[PDB]
Amino acid sequence: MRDPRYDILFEPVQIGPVTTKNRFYVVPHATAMGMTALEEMIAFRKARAEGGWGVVCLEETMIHETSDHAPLPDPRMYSDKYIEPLARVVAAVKEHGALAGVELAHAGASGPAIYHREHPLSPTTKYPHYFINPIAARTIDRQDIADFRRWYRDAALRAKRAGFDIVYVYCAHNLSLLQDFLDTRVNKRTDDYGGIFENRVRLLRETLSDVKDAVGDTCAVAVRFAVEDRRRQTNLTALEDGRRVVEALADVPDLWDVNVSDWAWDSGSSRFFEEGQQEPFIDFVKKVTSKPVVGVGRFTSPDAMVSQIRRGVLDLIGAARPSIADPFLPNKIDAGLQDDIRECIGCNACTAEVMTSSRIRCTQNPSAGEEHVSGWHPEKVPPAHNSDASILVIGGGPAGLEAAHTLAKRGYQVSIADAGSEWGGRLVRERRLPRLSAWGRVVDYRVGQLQTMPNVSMYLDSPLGADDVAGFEADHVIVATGAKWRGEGVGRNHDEPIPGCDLPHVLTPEDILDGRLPEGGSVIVYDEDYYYMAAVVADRLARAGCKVTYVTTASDPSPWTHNTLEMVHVVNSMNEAGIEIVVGTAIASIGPSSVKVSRLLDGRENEMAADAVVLVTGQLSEDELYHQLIAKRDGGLLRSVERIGDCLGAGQIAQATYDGRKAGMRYGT
Ligand SMILES: Cc1cc2nc3c(=O)[nH]c(=O)nc-3n(C[C@H](O)[C@H](O)[C@H](O)COP(=O)(O)O)c2cc1C
Ligand SMILES: Nc1ncnc2c1ncn2[C@@H]1O[C@H](COP(=O)(O)OP(=O)(O)O)[C@@H](O)[C@H]1O
Ligand code: SF4
Repeated sequence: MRDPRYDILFEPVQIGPVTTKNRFYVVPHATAMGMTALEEMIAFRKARAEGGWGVVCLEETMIHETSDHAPLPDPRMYSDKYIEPLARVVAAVKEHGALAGVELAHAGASGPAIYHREHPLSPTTKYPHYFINPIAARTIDRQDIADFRRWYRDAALRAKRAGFDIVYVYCAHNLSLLQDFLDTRVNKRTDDYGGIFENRVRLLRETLSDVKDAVGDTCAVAVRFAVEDRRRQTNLTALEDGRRVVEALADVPDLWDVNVSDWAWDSGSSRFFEEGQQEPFIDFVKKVTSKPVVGVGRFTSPDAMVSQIRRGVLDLIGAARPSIADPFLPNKIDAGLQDDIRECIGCNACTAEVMTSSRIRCTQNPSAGEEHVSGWHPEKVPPAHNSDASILVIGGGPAGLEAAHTLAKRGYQVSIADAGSEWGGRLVRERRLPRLSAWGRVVDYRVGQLQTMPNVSMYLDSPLGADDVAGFEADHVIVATGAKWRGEGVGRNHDEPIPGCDLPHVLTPEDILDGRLPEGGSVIVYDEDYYYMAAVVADRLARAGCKVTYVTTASDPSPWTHNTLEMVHVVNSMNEAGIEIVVGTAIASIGPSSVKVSRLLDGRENEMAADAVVLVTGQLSEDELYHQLIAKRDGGLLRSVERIGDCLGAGQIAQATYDGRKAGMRYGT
C-alpha cells in the first residue's frame, strides 16, 4: 500500500546504544498536564506511539526545585517518587515500539521557582526573562555549580531507572541555565565559567560529559540546542557561538536536536513562517557532526520530509505541532494514505493554552488533550448506535463540518446544508485575508474526507427555513449557523453604542471580509476583540494603500498573541508597513472625518483624523432558526435539535471544532 518514495522515512536509525524504527521523531513539547494529571500525559503520549512515531519525547522535565515555569504543570525528575509515575509514560510509549525520550531541563533565569518558593539561578543576577514575579535569579557560587551537575547526573540516573531510551541536555528556547551561561548578554562572570567562549561553554560541556558517563552505556544522550537566538542580537548565532558550540562538542552526544532560540521563532505561526523555515539556520550542523541530526520545520508534506533527508539537511524529521494535529501522520504514509493527513495550520492555539498554563488543545484535532478527559481518539470512534439513524447539519463552517465528519465516521446517515457556493462558513472569506491562508486546511481536510463517504450528502446552495428542516424529517438536527461581526462598537468595554457608529464611513470586519474597502485615505481599526481579526484587517487595509492606525484599549497590540507567540511578529509587521500602533486608548465618539479618543490611565483626550473606521469589538450569534426549531417542536416534528459553535457562542475556530466533535460523539447516548 505504501508508495516506495517514502521507504526512506521508515528506515531505522541508530541513536547511540538504541535504535528508532523510523525517521518520524516527536520533539519535546509541553502539554500542561504534569504529575498532577498523569493519565492525561499517558493517554496523550500513547496516541503518538499508537500513530507510529519512532521517538516520543516528554517536555521540559525539571531536574531540581530551583527550576519551574509555575504555574505551568511539567514532569519532574528531581525526586525518586517521580520514577514510577514516569515509568507508566515510558510503558505507554515503548508498548508500540516507539523510543521514550525526556527533556531533562533546568530553567535558570527563565522561571520564578514558585512551586517550592525557591530562588532561581543565573550566571549573574537578573529578574527572570518571562516573569514579573518579585523574585530575582541569584548569582551562583562554584559550590552551587557543583550541586547543579549533581542534580543533572542524578536526574539522568532517575530517567534510566524509569526506562527512558533518550536522556536530554537542554540548552535552547532561552529556557536553560546552560544557554544563560553561554549568552554574553546574561553571563557577566569573571571566573572560569565566564569571559571567552571556552569559559561560557564549560557548563554545557561539563554537564553533557556527566550525563554521558552517568547513563551512556544503555541510554542515548541528546542535546537540544538553539543554534541562533532571533529574539535580540545576543551574538549567539549559527555563524558565531551556535557554530562554535557544535564544533567544540560535535561528536560528544549521540543526537543533536537543533532549532532557533525564542519560542516565537521556533514554533513560528503560519501567519509569518512556512514549512522548513529553519533549514538555512541548521543546514550547517550535518557538515560538522557525524552524529544523527533532528530538526523541525512544521513538517506536513511527505515530499518535503523525503527531500530534507536526501539533500542531507537532517537524519530525523523532527515534529511537535504536526504530531499534535495528526498523531497518525506516520501510520497513514505507511498505508499509502498521505492524502488523509490532518495538516497543522500554524494557529498556535496549542501554544496559547500552554502559555496560559492550561491543558493543550488543537484547532485541527479536537482529540488533542481530550484522550483521557473525554475518551476522544484521533482516528477511532464508537460505532453509530442504530446505523440507519439520519442527522441534518445546518451550516458549512468548521462546527458543521466537524460534526458531519464525526457522525459520518461512526457510520450514521448524514446530510449537511450551507447557504453559500463554497464549504467553510466563516473560513471561506477569512482564509482569503492576508496571512490566514493555511487556516483553510480546517475546511479542506474535512471536505476531502466527507465527499468520499456514501453515507454523507453535501448540499451547497441550500438556505433552509424552519419548514424545510421539518420536511426532511431527520432523527436529529444540529444547527451550526455561525455568527456575524457587529458594528455599534459594543462587546467588551462598551455596553452602549459608540456615538457616530451609524455614520456610513464606519465599517465592521464583515465589509473587509466581503472586499468592500475604503478607496484610500486614513483609517482607524479599533480592536476590542484582542486576537487576529483587527491586525489582519489593518494589514489588508495598509496593502490596499490606506494609511492605517491600529487602536486598542489593551496595553499591548492583539493581547492574545502573547499566547499564540505572534505579538512580536504582528508588531514588526505593522512597523514595516507603517501601521500606527495606539494602545491603552478607547474611542469616546466618531465624527464625519475624525474620532475623539481617551487614554484609559488618565483620560488625556485627543482627535485623530480618520476617513474610515473599522470597529472590531465582537460577534453576535445567528440563532433565529435554532429558536424557531425549538418553538416549532409540537412533539410531532424535530423532537431532537441542538446548536453548536459560533451560533451557540462566538470563539476561536478551535472551539467550533471542539463543539463539532462533542456533538458527533455524544449523539445517541
Ligand atoms: C505547545 C507546545 C509546547 C512546547 N513545549 C516545548 C518544551 O517543553 N520544550 C521544548 O524544547 N520545546 C517545546 N516546544 C517547541 C517544539 O519542540 C518545536 O521545537 C517547535 O514547535 C517547532 O516544531 P514544529 O514546527 O513541529 O512545531 C513546544 C511547542 C509547542 C507548540
Ligand atoms: N439557514 C441556514 N441554512 C444554511 N446555512 C446557513 C443558514 N444560516 C447560516 N448558514 C451558514 O452556516 C455557516 C456558519 O458557519 P460559521 O460562520 O463558520 O460558524 P462556525 O464557526 O460555528 O462553524 C455559514 O456558511 C452560514 O451562511
Ligand atoms: S493548534 Fe493549530 S498549530 Fe497547534 S497543532 Fe493544532 S493546528 Fe497545528
